[PDB]
Amino acid sequence: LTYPFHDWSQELSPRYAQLRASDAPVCPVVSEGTGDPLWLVTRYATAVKLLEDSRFSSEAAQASGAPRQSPVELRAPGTRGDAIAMLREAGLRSVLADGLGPRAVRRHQGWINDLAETLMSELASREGTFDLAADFVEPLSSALVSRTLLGELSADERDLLAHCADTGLRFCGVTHEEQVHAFTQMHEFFLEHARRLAGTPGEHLLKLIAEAPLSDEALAEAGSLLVVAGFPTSSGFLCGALLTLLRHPDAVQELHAHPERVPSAVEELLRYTPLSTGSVKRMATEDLEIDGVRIKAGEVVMVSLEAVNHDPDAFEDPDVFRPGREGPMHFGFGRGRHFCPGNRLARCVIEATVRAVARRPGLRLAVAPEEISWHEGLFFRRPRAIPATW
Ligand code: HEM
Ligand SMILES: O=C1N[C@@H](Cc2c[nH]c3ccc(F)cc23)C(=O)N2CCC[C@@H]12
Ligand SMILES: O=C1N[C@@H](Cc2c[nH]c3ccc(F)cc23)C(=O)N2CCC[C@@H]12
Ligand SMILES: [Ca+2]
Repeated sequence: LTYPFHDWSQELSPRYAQLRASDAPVCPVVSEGTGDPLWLVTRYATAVKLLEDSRFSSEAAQASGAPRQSPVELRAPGTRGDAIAMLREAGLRSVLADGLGPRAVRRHQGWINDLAETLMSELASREGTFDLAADFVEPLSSALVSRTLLGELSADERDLLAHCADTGLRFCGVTHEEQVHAFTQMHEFFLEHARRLAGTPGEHLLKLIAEAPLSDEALAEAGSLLVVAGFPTSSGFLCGALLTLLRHPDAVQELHAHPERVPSAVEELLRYTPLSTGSVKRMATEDLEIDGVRIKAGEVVMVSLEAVNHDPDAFEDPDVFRPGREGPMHFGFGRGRHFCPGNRLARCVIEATVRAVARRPGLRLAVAPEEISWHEGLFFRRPRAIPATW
């Protein structure tokens, strides 16, 4: 069985449920991209055990030379590629909390909600249809990255970074050397500009890092991290969440009537809406055992968050979008020590988007869901456009 399963749209591959129901708690696959053997976990209970055992190491699975699911290493050649580790290493946990935590949300939620309303209001004033991907998600996610993470970017700089992320974070669709060069271009951009970006107005995280008590190569790796972790993820997820909402007008109607139910809908979108077409992954740093299956030192085990989020043993009717369902914690931000530190800002922008939609009932797709076209091969699913109208 080769990996990934080429399920580039919101329709999850049937392989995930087939492995979930199989008689083994971990299943062998082979990387289509490298030929590397890998282990794959699809059950919630097993995923909790793996992701909360620190002897399964994320950094070891990211290291140059690890068995891997990507066709190329996710780093500019000659660089370390372990930015968030390096930053927590140098003693910046405090600064990451300031730039990503509840205080950052308090600083930014005002303009984020103003911008979501402004973008939706301009679309509502247009005669004709519009594109929720290009006209709502792209400006909102670009503003999030610029104001809270990198600093003010020109349009051309934003486009270059967006292109680098779409070219480098891929299972297929580009040559290996094009994929590698995307990381080289991004790194060389931040070698030239990361310090410049820190010296602009704002409280964006890259400034906070650059002002804390770092070499240009380290600051450049911080910039590349914020692009790959913050830009295609937020844009892919907001696009997918809008598709989910547009396909559930009864749910939107309930949020319109009961705005206090929006936070529950945000959490259910994170469970229900698929994002990555690959898996979180960890290297066994010694011989380990998971639900009876031996994992030798150096072997890499992946967890599909999509598969876990749709596990019927965890969630009753897992394929139903049900805000306010009462089951366990979703896996949309992961689990354990590597739980997405962007979760506060992500939840902020997701909530701003849900509220903007819930205030304007009647918003609908201008084509059929099957006429939606998907970028093929991205790590993080994204439709090419979302034609919509009132
Ligand atoms: C402001 C935007 C975001 C920022 C700055 C951000 C930042 C990060 C960083 C730095 C990590 C690495 C943590 C580590 O390896 O210890 C991470 C992990 C993660 N992020 Fe985000 N993120 C953002 C948005 C998102 C979104 C929108 C999603 C999902 C919808 C998401 C899902 C995840 C997941 C699942 C992980 C865990 C990966 C793993 O366990 O290996 N992130 N994020
Ligand atoms: O910091 C990291 N953590 C893990 C998981 C992760 C978080 N965000 C991501 C965005 C793209 C991607 F391919 C992987 C990740 C990982 O694999 N990393 C390589 C690139 C960023 C790095
Ligand atoms: O496809 C991928 N997924 C991440 C882990 C992950 C799963 N779901 C996510 C949602 C958001 C995010 F930022 C990261 C992930 C990861 O390690 N990769 C290495 C190569 C493919 C990439
Ligand atoms: Ca190796």
